[PDB]
Amino acid sequence: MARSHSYPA
Amino acid sequence: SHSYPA
Amino acid sequence: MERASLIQKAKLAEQAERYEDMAAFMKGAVEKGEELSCEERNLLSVAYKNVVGGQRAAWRVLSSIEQKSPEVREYREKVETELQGVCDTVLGLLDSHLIKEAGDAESRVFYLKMKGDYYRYLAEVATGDDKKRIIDSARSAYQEAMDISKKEMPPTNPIRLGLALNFSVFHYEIANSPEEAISLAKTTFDEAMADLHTLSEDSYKDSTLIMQLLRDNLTLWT
Amino acid sequence: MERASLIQKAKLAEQAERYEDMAAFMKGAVEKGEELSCEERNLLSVAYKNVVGGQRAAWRVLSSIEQKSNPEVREYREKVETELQGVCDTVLGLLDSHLIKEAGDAESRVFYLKMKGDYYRYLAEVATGDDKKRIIDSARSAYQEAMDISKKEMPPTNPIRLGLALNFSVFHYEIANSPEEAISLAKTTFDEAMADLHTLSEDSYKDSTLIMQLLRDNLTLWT
Ligand SMILES: [Ca+2]
Repeated sequence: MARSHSYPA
Repeated sequence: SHSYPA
Repeated sequence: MERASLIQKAKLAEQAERYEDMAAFMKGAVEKGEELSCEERNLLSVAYKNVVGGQRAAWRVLSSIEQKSPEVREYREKVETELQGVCDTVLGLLDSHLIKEAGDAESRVFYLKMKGDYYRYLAEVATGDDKKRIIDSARSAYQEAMDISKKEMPPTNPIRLGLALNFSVFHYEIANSPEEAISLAKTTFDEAMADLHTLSEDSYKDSTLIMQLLRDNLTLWT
Repeated sequence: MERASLIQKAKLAEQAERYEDMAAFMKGAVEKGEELSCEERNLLSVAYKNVVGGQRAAWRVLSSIEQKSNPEVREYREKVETELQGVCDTVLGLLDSHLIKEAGDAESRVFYLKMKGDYYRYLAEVATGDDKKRIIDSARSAYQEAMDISKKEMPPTNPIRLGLALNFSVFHYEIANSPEEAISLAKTTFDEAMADLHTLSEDSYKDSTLIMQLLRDNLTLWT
């Protein structure tokens, strides 16, 4: 788990 | 222009 | 100073990549009492996202150094405390000036999502019980934003997608439910694709980028 | 707190990319009264350099936006200036009331005088009228003194001597408005480095080679 993406970034 | 350190 | 100039200085701040200054200006513009336009709204999340992003990154770097075999802890706590200061500031700004202080469904979802994100960040650094409380206040904000988006917005509206994206991150990284995160991310993606046709060049670029983020997460999660 | 832990926190801060915190940690270390080691001096410069690098880049954005001449924009740029000057000022106090001369070896002496020249240079960039002139002078005198010592204590390839020469040449071109002098210094600094490199082992070859490149790039861009 390498940190998921969120929005805005 | 380039300087050091950058 | 005047709201008009406060807004102007934020734009300048973002130009010079001085997010801390940018977030302060926006805060001054908010306390002026008047609602923010779509453009203004984005200035607000961009400023605070950048400020808090730096701290979250600092925190993660430190906490990992702490776990990987006195100073580390003391410094992690300083960073943590500074990060909680910003989140409380953003949350206070939302609770007494932005949330449901308007009418539009988009503005309402936007603010409630923002509340979910900052509680989520507070949750990343909290421990037992305090964490449970924070986690639950994060979810109710996301869920309320979600309820409004599913009744007021089409499956491709970028705000709704941004909300669903972040709510899935919440399930996976915070609520410890990988199952739920994956299905929501997948379900959000499909219903999004199934409508991509004639999504108008309006919010095209935005929803398109979030749809890709959803995929990246699905891949990383599986 | 203990000096050793201040240094450790500066290293943690650097990894966390919190340069402002780092700078403040090294400042505490410097105030302990003990000389800085080579690694410690680099920590100190990395810190403040990154802090100031950000203000400068910001000032340069707000300036072009303002177009040097042709409200809000003016007020904000001035605030970024004040800040830049604040950082420069605490760095200069650190050097003048602690680090300069309290050192022995040539290396450190040249390193701090160079640093002193470097920050007066940053103050110059945002200065106008006669203020700039006075600033340019004190920057020149610090760089010169550093130059006088490097030419007398170190070989043409010492990375620190090269760095000083590099920055001093940049000063001549971008600040002192003396291109020719800026070019000759760079040329000479570079050549003298060559006719001596045939004996410079990788024990430091890499270092000089890196700086030598920056000298030719500037030489190329100034022509
Ligand atoms: Ca208020």
